[PDB]
Amino acid sequence: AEYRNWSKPQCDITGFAPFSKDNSIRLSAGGDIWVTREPYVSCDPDKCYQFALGQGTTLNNVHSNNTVRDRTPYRTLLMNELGVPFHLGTKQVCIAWSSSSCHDGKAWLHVCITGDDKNATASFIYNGRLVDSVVSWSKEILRTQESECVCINGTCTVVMTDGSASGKADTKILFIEEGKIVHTSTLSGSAQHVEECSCYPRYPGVRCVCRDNWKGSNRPIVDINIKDHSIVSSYVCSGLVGDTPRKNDSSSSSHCLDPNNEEGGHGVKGWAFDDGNDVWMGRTINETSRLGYETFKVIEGWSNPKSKLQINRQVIVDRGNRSGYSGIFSVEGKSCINRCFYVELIRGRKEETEVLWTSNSIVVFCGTSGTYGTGSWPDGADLNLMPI
Amino acid sequence: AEYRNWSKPQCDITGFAPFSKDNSIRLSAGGDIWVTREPYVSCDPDKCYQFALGQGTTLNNVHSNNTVRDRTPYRTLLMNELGVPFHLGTKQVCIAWSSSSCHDGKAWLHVCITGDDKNATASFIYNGRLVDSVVSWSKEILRTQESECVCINGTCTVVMTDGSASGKADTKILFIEEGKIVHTSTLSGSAQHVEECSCYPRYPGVRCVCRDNWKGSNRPIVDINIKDHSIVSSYVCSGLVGDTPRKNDSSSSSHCLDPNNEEGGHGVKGWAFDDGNDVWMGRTINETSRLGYETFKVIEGWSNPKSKLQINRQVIVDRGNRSGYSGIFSVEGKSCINRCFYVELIRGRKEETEVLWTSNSIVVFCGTSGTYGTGSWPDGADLNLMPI
Amino acid sequence: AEYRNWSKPQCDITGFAPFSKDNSIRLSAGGDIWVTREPYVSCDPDKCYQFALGQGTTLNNVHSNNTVRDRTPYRTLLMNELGVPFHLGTKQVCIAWSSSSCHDGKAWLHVCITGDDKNATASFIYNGRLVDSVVSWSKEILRTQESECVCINGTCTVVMTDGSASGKADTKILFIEEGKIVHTSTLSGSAQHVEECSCYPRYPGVRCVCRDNWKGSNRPIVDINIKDHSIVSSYVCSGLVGDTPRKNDSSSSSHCLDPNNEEGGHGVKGWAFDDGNDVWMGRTINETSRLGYETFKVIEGWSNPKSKLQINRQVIVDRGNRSGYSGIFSVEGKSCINRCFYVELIRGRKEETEVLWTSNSIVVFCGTSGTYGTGSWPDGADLNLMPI
Amino acid sequence: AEYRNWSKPQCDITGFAPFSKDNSIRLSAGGDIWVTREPYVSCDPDKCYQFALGQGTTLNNVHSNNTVRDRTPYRTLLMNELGVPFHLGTKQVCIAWSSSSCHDGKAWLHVCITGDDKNATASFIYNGRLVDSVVSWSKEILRTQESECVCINGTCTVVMTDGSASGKADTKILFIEEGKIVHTSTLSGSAQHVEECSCYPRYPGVRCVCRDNWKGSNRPIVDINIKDHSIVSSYVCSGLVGDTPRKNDSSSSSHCLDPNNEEGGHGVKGWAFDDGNDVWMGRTINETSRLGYETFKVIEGWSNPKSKLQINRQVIVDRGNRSGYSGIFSVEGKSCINRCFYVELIRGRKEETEVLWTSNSIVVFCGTSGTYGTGSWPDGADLNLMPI
Ligand SMILES: *[C@@H]1O[C@H](CO)[C@@H](O[C@@H]2O[C@H](CO)[C@@H](O[C@@H]3O[C@H](CO[C@H]4O[C@H](CO)[C@@H](O)[C@H](O)[C@@H]4O)[C@@H](O)[C@H](O[C@H]4O[C@H](CO)[C@@H](O)[C@H](O)[C@@H]4O)[C@@H]3O)[C@H](O)[C@H]2NC(C)=O)[C@H](O)[C@H]1NC(C)=O
Ligand SMILES: *[C@@H]1O[C@H](CO)[C@@H](O[C@@H]2O[C@H](CO)[C@@H](O[C@@H]3O[C@H](CO[C@H]4O[C@H](CO)[C@@H](O)[C@H](O)[C@@H]4O)[C@@H](O)[C@H](O[C@H]4O[C@H](CO)[C@@H](O)[C@H](O)[C@@H]4O)[C@@H]3O)[C@H](O)[C@H]2NC(C)=O)[C@H](O)[C@H]1NC(C)=O
Ligand SMILES: *[C@@H]1O[C@H](CO)[C@@H](O[C@@H]2O[C@H](CO)[C@@H](O[C@@H]3O[C@H](CO[C@H]4O[C@H](CO)[C@@H](O)[C@H](O)[C@@H]4O)[C@@H](O)[C@H](O[C@H]4O[C@H](CO)[C@@H](O)[C@H](O)[C@@H]4O)[C@@H]3O)[C@H](O)[C@H]2NC(C)=O)[C@H](O)[C@H]1NC(C)=O
Ligand SMILES: *[C@@H]1O[C@H](CO)[C@@H](O[C@@H]2O[C@H](CO)[C@@H](O[C@@H]3O[C@H](CO[C@H]4O[C@H](CO)[C@@H](O)[C@H](O)[C@@H]4O)[C@@H](O)[C@H](O[C@H]4O[C@H](CO)[C@@H](O)[C@H](O)[C@@H]4O)[C@@H]3O)[C@H](O)[C@H]2NC(C)=O)[C@H](O)[C@H]1NC(C)=O
Ligand SMILES: *[C@@H]1O[C@H](CO)[C@@H](O[C@@H]2O[C@H](CO)[C@@H](O)[C@H](O)[C@H]2NC(C)=O)[C@H](O)[C@H]1NC(C)=O
Ligand SMILES: *[C@@H]1O[C@H](CO)[C@@H](O[C@@H]2O[C@H](CO)[C@@H](O)[C@H](O)[C@H]2NC(C)=O)[C@H](O)[C@H]1NC(C)=O
Ligand SMILES: *[C@@H]1O[C@H](CO)[C@@H](O[C@@H]2O[C@H](CO)[C@@H](O)[C@H](O)[C@H]2NC(C)=O)[C@H](O)[C@H]1NC(C)=O
Ligand SMILES: *[C@@H]1O[C@H](CO)[C@@H](O[C@@H]2O[C@H](CO)[C@@H](O)[C@H](O)[C@H]2NC(C)=O)[C@H](O)[C@H]1NC(C)=O
Ligand SMILES: CCC(CC)O[C@@H]1C=C(C(=O)O)C[C@H](N)[C@H]1NC(C)=O
Ligand SMILES: CCC(CC)O[C@@H]1C=C(C(=O)O)C[C@H](N)[C@H]1NC(C)=O
Ligand SMILES: CCC(CC)O[C@@H]1C=C(C(=O)O)C[C@H](N)[C@H]1NC(C)=O
Ligand SMILES: CCC(CC)O[C@@H]1C=C(C(=O)O)C[C@H](N)[C@H]1NC(C)=O
Ligand SMILES: *[C@@H]1O[C@H](CO)[C@@H](O)[C@H](O)[C@H]1NC(C)=O
Ligand SMILES: *[C@@H]1O[C@H](CO)[C@@H](O)[C@H](O)[C@H]1NC(C)=O
Ligand SMILES: *[C@@H]1O[C@H](CO)[C@@H](O)[C@H](O)[C@H]1NC(C)=O
Ligand SMILES: *[C@@H]1O[C@H](CO)[C@@H](O)[C@H](O)[C@H]1NC(C)=O
Ligand SMILES: [Ca+2]
Ligand SMILES: [Ca+2]
Ligand SMILES: [Ca+2]
Ligand SMILES: [Ca+2]
Repeated sequence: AEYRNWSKPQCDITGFAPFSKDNSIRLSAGGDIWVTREPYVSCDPDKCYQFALGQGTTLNNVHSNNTVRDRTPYRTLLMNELGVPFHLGTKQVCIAWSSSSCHDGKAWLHVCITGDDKNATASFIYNGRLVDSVVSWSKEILRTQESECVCINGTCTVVMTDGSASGKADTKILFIEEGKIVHTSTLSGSAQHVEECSCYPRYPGVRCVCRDNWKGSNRPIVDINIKDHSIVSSYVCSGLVGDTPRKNDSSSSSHCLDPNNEEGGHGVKGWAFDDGNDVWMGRTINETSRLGYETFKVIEGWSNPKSKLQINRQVIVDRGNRSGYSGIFSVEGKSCINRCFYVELIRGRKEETEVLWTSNSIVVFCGTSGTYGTGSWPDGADLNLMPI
Repeated sequence: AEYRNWSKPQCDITGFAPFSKDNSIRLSAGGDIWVTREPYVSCDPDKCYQFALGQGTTLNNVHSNNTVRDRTPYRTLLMNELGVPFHLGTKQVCIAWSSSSCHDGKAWLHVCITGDDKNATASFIYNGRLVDSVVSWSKEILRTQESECVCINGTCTVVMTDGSASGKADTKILFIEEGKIVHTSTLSGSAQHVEECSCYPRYPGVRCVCRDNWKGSNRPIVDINIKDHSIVSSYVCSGLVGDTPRKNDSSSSSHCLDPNNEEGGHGVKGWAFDDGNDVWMGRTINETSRLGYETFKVIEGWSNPKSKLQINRQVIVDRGNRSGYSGIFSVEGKSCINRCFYVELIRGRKEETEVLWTSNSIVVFCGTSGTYGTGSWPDGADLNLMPI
Repeated sequence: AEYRNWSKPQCDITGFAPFSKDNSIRLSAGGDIWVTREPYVSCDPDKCYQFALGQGTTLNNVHSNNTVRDRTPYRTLLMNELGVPFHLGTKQVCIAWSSSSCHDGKAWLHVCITGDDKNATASFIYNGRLVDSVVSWSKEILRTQESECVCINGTCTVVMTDGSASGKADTKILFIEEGKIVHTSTLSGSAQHVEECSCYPRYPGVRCVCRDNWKGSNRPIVDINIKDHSIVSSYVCSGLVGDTPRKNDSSSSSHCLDPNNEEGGHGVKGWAFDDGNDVWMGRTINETSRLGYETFKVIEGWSNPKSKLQINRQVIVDRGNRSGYSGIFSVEGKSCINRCFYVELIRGRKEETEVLWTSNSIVVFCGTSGTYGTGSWPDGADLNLMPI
Repeated sequence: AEYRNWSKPQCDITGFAPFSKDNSIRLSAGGDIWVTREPYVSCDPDKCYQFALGQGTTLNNVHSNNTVRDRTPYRTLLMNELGVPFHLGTKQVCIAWSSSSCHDGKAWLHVCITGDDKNATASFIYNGRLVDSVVSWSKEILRTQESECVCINGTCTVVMTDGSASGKADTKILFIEEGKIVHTSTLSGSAQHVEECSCYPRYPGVRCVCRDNWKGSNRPIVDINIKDHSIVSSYVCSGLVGDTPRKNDSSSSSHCLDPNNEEGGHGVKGWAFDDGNDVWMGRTINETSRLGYETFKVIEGWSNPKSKLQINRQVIVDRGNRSGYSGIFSVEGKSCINRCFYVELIRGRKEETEVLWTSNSIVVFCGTSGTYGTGSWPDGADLNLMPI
């Protein structure tokens, strides 16, 4: 086994093909299935895995009441092969109410954060063992990606944040070799508020598209230089913006360097990637809530903040159906690196009041250089009929 | 690992021996078992796997109501080792309401079709990754085999159909190397309506026996030339015909080149294979519904459309018990290639009204050059007693 | 991987140590566990597996009513690693209401019999594929060991029986190389009625200790010569006899060559093995029913039919607790071949009327050259409290 | 594969980071989960496993009533990968109401004790086979560690005890090569009562920190010389003592050689390890019951029995939440050997009367040379709402 370098060009992408779907909530009406949220996908050189943060309970279980909360001592990172729903033989790979995972070509890293809000601990687990950990630095909800980290030549990078969700926070980028933190660069450049980064290998570096929870409905970009540890940051130029809430398409605007100051408060985790000067990007369909999910290409969307020329739109989840977090993951082909993305389909509280729980299922699409048609792939559980 | 070529002669077959049975519906009265249909078997060089299309629900689950429908966004391709029933730790290998799978000797291909009726997408998954996809070409329920595809020398072939179920449709044969569509030949020859092909390696080519849903109760044959991509087609000569509905044995007739025009409308998926000039073939026992299942040899049945000389009959499922789809799969021995076949045992709606669901179990027999006796191996669930 | 030869001496045995126990019925009061009977153990070169014949249902399942019957089309051979109870992810390795399994050092053989009483089929499955089969020869319940077969140098042997359970039957010994029946020797020597053999490698041959269902409460011995295919047969000399029913210890007698004619009708599957001129043997404690289970050494018990000198008695299951079938299996050590034995703990009908079902759990002991103490290891389920 | 020697220095430890947590009791309110106690962790060269002693029942199961008892014939040693909760596909690796496990680098040893109180049997299982066993020597509850054993150069050592829990007992240390007892040294040195040792490799030997159930609330130390089989023993000097019950911090005292005679009766399993002349140690927070759990360093705590200088305290389970047994396990890094520890979170009878059962979940922390913060990680099940 050799370390992954991802030193191959990015695949031609004409859009996305369906890849995976676990029907987790549907199964949980007649089965023992974990309550989760903040799911994500990452893949060893052979095959893909689905991760999520458990609420240390199954759905049809008294302990699923009030699983709307974000941080309890009972949350663990779940890990299965992709398409195996989180049943009772699912391995909890660490304790975590915030996490990130990646495989360097030899072994799995996990970055798992748990403990007190005001004094959390991040654990660094590599190859079945604990190799390091760091305390919260700013004593305000140390947190990380909720999607895959990225390793080049055996140096893995991950973005973490400590501080305010609605003010200046303290974001850092760690470099990790075999579970050992070998460096920490602090955030730099024009990105003002950075969270839940969706990162992908862009040889020789790593690129991330994050969530601005403060004053931006455009999404921050973070550029990580793996060799000299330098950081740069900015925003996705595209005039059609990827966060939620946001303004409508006719009213929205963006800026390559600053938050747009348009319904900037709050956000949702999401993703984008460059294709020459164009941007591929997913986003919720409904501008203010986590309803529906779409992907498209914005032509000149990576370089031109006035550009609002979308082509190749796809509905992933129709506008009347709930979506949630989404994020990138990268899969190596024979000749190129593909881009795929998962979407968290959230069900339950607070938005749906028919039940007491909050859970999710997932749907997963992958870059394609072939052709594709249309559809919608929602959660499809009936919360009127579920465990009363 | 080397690519499979199947460059070995076909085994002497004197009939079929019992191989596998999952009792899926019986287990589902006291267990968490998936609702499925369109099951099938395919085997890597070591061992066999059972696939089926899930309805994204378990049987004892509110979501099993109305699982009679064919295409929902919740259907996925299920995959276990043969004889492991589809429990909750079953891997969904892709999203699909129509599929085909095969192993080329190195890795698994899956061909998974999902999305809108009038604009479906076929995804091509090889070795744990998405390598290609194609849109529906005729915008009318792009669909495929519901049984194993076939790979020779690392070129896999699969038959797909788009268009009318009861008129001229647009059938194509794809050639796939490592998940990449490297060619598409369109259907040619005398076969007029072609669906749900049951294909097997017949070195140096591939042979398929399909379902004529339009004007034929005799079954179409499709001959696929793997090297030059040429296609030829015709029908199973045998005067005892393999589709259902059909006429009775005294009234039936057939034709080597054309549909017989005898209760041709509709059909059921099924299979046949040549043995010199004789044909081995399975079929439902009841001429008009999916009740019972039998296999026999028709002597001269491959070359002579007037020949109705059966020998070596076996009852697989007795005439008072429900059957369903059936299909071939091919297993490599030390010196020869064996032919085996699975039978879908369908239970529930519309035919059985005691429950609200529609599911299936499977039974699997294999070619034998030894001897065998008799029996019947039905589903054996009591739908009067099941999840009310 | 090389074929097993078992060309090592038998381990010193001073008695038996506890090895495994699955608590199958206890677990099945709060879990999805298979209904089984006729369980057994066999081991690949690395590790041990537990097999049993399923009733194609779980215990807490409507279909468990009337599982007292021996042959239904829903019975399959179950296979797990030893100590994993038969849950829903258990693999059914073939269809079978009678079976035998062994590993030759390279791959697993299974011998699986199913179908009509008066015309059953035995399937021979090797290395994940069907290689052969034979019909019933005497058209009266073709049946086999219900415990492991034995392979030396890649020739596996198995004992099968067709005919009367209470008269002369037709017993044969098959020789199988890679799933292919390469010879059939018919039973010969003084053994008059032979069933459910418990066989073990006794280099250069195989030795078996069977059940006389007709006129003998002493147990038949069958000696299988693997190279020239010759058979010899006789009975376990020991004056303390191993079948059930039997006479009491003060009244019993035996004979090295003939059935003893003492409560000979019926029997239970069981086992014995030679140790110089002494015999190690297990048996039910209660002389007339399947209650309790004991093991001991009878000094001179292998050569002297008048000898009733037991030493080293161990209670495995105390006399007030149900037992059932038992059988040998052989495990290779660094320098010697060990002998271990499993015991079927039967619960339910007809004997226990509190429930409608018939099932079993297992307990497994192994030869030891160290020391040991005492105890009892029954089923331990409360049938008064179980699934009403 | 080579034998483990652990010939690497012990890792710098500044405290402990969170590693694993199974939420076993929480899951068991809506799932089929085993009733356990006496859990523990041990790891093969690749990855970690969680063991526990089952009560041969699941929690939501009639047979969970009265699982407060310590020794029944239904208890087995459970084994999963760490973080997989004990579901129904969990392997029982042997019969046992007392056990110890370790991997020598090639294969697993298990030491499993079961049978009559006054005549128990220890079975020695190596590499999937029974290699040895010993009887109880003093006929009074032969028992062992309830945590991992230790192997150096293919010689594994384990500490066992037979005799009184509240008087002089007969403790021995066995040496085991490939499952074969190759020597037995009897306990020697100043340790007066020794139980449930927590052992770790301290090249070239093994060191253990045990429980004095008789007259000591300080913990015994046992030093095992692997090459010449010599034993020495004494007590943990530290003035803050690790057993429970114990006196408060202001009143407690200790002694390097003798039991302290302070609430010495009874105890709880626990652990400690040297760091120069300082001791790392865990213990319950509440001085008299198994409530809370803390770890700290006592400076000079290994050499100075008057020293009560703790630094680096961590709360693992807060003082209002139940704890239980805890023990060490050792994990090999690139350059050093790490120390990790698990904590049994006991729920149910006798202490909690809301239910009839007694079970546990686990939480697992590992040595870290990085930094960490704070929290509490209790069981988190609501016994008011659980299976009534
Ligand atoms: C079968 O499935 C395929 C693949 O999904 C569909 O083909 C896609 O259809 C979508 C939807 O219309 C196309 O996406 C749209 O592209 C528009 C581009 O406008 C034109 O300009 C280019 C010039 O380069 C021309 O080639 C082309 O003819 C276009 O006319 C955008 O304007 C669209 O955005 C606008 O519409 C959407 C709603 O549709 C709004 O929400 C937006 O905010 C905005 O106003 C959109 O991006 C897509 O490009 C097609 N892709 C491909 C690969 O062909 C088929 O439509 C479908 N067939 C059927 C029968 O359903
Ligand atoms: C134990 O199990 C074995 C194996 O299953 C059975 O043997 C088979 O029995 C079947 C059923 O009869 C045989 O199949 C039939 O073959 C007939 C051939 O007719 C004769 O011609 C040949 C000349 O080559 C002679 O060798 C032979 O003696 C025959 O007499 C066909 O005519 C049959 O089809 C007709 O009957 C069936 C109903 O049975 C109708 O549904 C058809 O539509 C049609 O009218 C049929 O194909 C089979 O060949 C036997 N196989 C083998 C390998 O021996 C035993 O019968 C069974 N024993 C018991 C006691 O149950
Ligand atoms: C701890 O556990 C150990 C191991 O299980 C026990 O030791 C065994 O005890 C049994 C039970 O008594 C012994 O088995 C018996 O052997 C008798 C032999 O008689 C004597 O002859 C030899 C001469 O070679 C002397 O060495 C020896 O002292 C004997 O006195 C048989 O006669 C017994 O059979 C009879 O008794 C049983 C009931 O016990 C009846 O059911 C029979 O039908 C028959 O009448 C029996 O076989 C065994 O050999 C011991 N084994 C070993 C290895 O030591 C301990 O007893 C136990 N300790 C406690 C306190 O429980
Ligand atoms: C974020 O999380 C970190 C890591 O958990 C916390 O830092 C630890 O805090 C604990 C709790 O106070 C410290 O442990 C304590 O150490 C004391 C040592 O006293 C002084 O002496 C040294 C000299 O070497 C000085 O460096 C240091 O400044 C100390 O002032 C002990 O006296 C303590 O024991 C006593 O207190 C506890 C209750 O706290 C009692 O139960 C005891 O019985 C006893 O009376 C204790 O051991 C620990 O060392 C810190 N560790 C590290 C690595 O920094 C932060 O507190 C936390 N931050 C927040 C905001 O929560
Ligand atoms: C589910 O959890 C909610 C939230 O705790 C419960 O409602 C609370 O329960 C407390 C204590 O019984 C009440 O006094 C409060 O009125 C509730 N608090 C809040 C903030 O709403 C509720 O009881 C639970 N429901 C079930 C069915 O278990
Ligand atoms: C199972 O599904 C059927 C089909 O949808 C349900 O029957 C329909 O329900 C609607 C809305 O309640 C009714 O208005 C219609 O009369 C029914 N439609 C058709 C086409 O039959 C039925 O309610 C479901 N049954 C259960 C027990 O859930
Ligand atoms: C369990 O199975 C038994 C055996 O079939 C059932 O009893 C029979 O049922 C038939 C048809 O209802 C009756 O007419 C007979 O009197 C019974 N036959 C025999 C031979 O006993 C019984 O109904 C089943 N019990 C349950 C609870 O399902
Ligand atoms: C749980 O087990 C307890 C302990 O055995 C049961 O209580 C005993 O049951 C016996 C026999 O019925 C009574 O005579 C005694 O009074 C009880 N003995 C003791 C020592 O308490 C109890 O019945 C069981 N409870 C349930 C719900 O099964
Ligand atoms: C702590 C701020 C952060 C917002 C950027 O909270 C996230 C918001 C969430 C959200 O917007 O859905 C849910 C996430 N589970 C949560 N993470 C944690 C650890 O609380
Ligand atoms: C779309 C036409 C085709 C008939 C040839 O339908 C098949 C018929 C079926 C049938 O005859 O049972 C059920 C199959 N699930 C269905 N496939 C789909 C995708 O609908
Ligand atoms: C068919 C005769 C044979 C007795 C030797 O029956 C066995 C007796 C049994 C018994 O004595 O328990 C149960 C076995 N399941 C049964 N096997 C079959 C196939 O019926
Ligand atoms: C037999 C004495 C020993 C105390 C040192 O008992 C242990 C005490 C226990 C305890 O203090 O919790 C529970 C353990 N399961 C038990 N082990 C056995 C085998 O009984
Ligand atoms: C978006 O979401 C909210 C959720 O309740 C809904 O009320 C609103 O109508 C939706 N808006 C649009 C424009 O679809
Ligand atoms: C065939 O199937 C139908 C199903 O209801 C049944 O009514 C009919 O009697 C059967 N016909 C024959 C000839 O067996
Ligand atoms: C043996 O078994 C039967 C089973 O009911 C019982 O009645 C009888 O008392 C037992 N006999 C002896 C001698 O233990
Ligand atoms: C310790 O435990 C007992 C358990 O009931 C409790 O009553 C007591 O208050 C606790 N003591 C302290 C000092 O916390
Ligand atoms: Ca925002
Ligand atoms: Ca037709
Ligand atoms: Ca008999
Ligand atoms: Ca004590």
